[PDB]
Amino acid sequence: QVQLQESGPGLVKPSETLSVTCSVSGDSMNNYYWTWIRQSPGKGLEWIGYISDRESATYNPSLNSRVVISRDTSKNQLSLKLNSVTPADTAVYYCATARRGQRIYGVVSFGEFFYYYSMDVWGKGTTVTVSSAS
Amino acid sequence: VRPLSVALGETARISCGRQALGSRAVQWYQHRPGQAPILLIYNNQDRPSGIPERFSGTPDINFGTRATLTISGVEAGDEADYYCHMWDSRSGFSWSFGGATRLTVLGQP
Amino acid sequence: IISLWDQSLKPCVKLTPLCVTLQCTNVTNNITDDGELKNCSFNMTTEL
Ligand SMILES: *[C@@H]1O[C@H](CO)[C@@H](O[C@@H]2O[C@H](CO)[C@@H](O[C@@H]3O[C@H](CO[C@@H]4O[C@H](CO)[C@@H](O)[C@H](O)[C@@H]4O)[C@@H](O)[C@H](O[C@H]4O[C@H](CO)[C@@H](O)[C@H](O)[C@@H]4O[C@@H]4O[C@H](CO)[C@@H](O)[C@H](O)[C@@H]4O)[C@@H]3O)[C@H](O)[C@H]2NC(C)=O)[C@H](O)[C@H]1NC(C)=O
Ligand SMILES: *[C@@H]1O[C@H](CO)[C@@H](O[C@@H]2O[C@H](CO)[C@@H](O)[C@H](O)[C@H]2NC(C)=O)[C@H](O)[C@H]1NC(C)=O
Ligand SMILES: *[C@@H]1O[C@H](CO)[C@@H](O)[C@H](O)[C@H]1NC(C)=O
Repeated sequence: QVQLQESGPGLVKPSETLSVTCSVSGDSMNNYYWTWIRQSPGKGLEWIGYISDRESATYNPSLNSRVVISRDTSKNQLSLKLNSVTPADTAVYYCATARRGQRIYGVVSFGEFFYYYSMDVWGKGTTVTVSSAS
Repeated sequence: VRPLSVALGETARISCGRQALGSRAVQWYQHRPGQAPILLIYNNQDRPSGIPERFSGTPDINFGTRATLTISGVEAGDEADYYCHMWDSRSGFSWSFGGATRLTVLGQP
Repeated sequence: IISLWDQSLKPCVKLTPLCVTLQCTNVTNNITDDGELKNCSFNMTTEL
């Protein structure tokens, strides 16, 4: 049971940091790899990015790279932050896993394939509103 | 969203909007309203464990048929939102999850 | 063989109007998914 427990402040103001966690339990953390998802009411889903073993952060080009996504092993937590939060971000943030699936369609020797990042296990999500209130 | 209507006890075909140019890898998702979603079929054929046979995938013939979600025998648990997520060879990294496909079944007991 | 190639190639279509500025762009989104494929848009005189 990898219950991806998400816990954020729940009330934020514009141009600060949102701190939502993502717990790993009932199973190890270094064995597999985890990531983050988000979606908004009225709109569709919006993945935030991916953190892998090399810890280099792949970012969303449509969000202007104004987030701080990371991960720490000590307290078994996924550390996602959003610096400079715009008032448009009043929505819910999810958790998700990620199995790095290797899609073959050509020859491996020439780099004639690509990697599809499939996700299986998700979280529940906490909705945080951002405005002059905190 | 595109509202769609179907009957009960009928095989359902679900196709997403943008076309499948190049070899494609479709993923399906079950966004039941309010709570967390779950996937139906990934890799265009591999249904994950815990998914009943009422949800069937679409094999690839390298062309022709679009991303179709075969659904035989909708029940009182299928009133939800269905999402078409696909990886082709022309969109490169298919960053986007694409548009939202809606269904609202009528004649539901 | 030289003469036969020239003779079989003589009556076919001349391509002198292809000499024209080619507004040409890359086709490939992902890096090195395939150059080696150039999508060139240009001008060409029609029947009239
Ligand atoms: C010349 O040198 C090349 C060097 O690579 C030799 O290999 C070529 O590349 C690969 C590897 O050998 C093969 O083609 C690909 O094969 C995969 C399947 O690989 C599997 O590997 C197993 C061992 O690891 C083996 O036991 C299996 O039998 C199998 O070979 C295949 O998935 C690739 O095609 C995918 O994409 C196509 C579109 O681009 C689709 O049409 C395919 O269906 C497939 O996609 C999946 O299809 C599933 C359904 O079938 C579907 O469920 C899923 O979602 C996907 O859509 C690709 O065919 C070949 O062996 C070889 N390729 C070619 C073109 O030759 C090569 O053998 C050697 N000699 C020659 C004569 O070329
Ligand atoms: C074919 O010839 C026409 C000649 O006008 C080209 O037209 C110009 O194209 C440039 C861009 O390349 C534009 O900035 C100009 O405004 C165009 N002029 C007119 C009057 O339309 C045309 O581009 C050529 N074909 C291609 C494929 O470039
Ligand atoms: C575009 O075309 C140029 C032509 O010189 C090539 O160098 C380049 O790699 C191509 N692709 C990109 C992404 O610029």
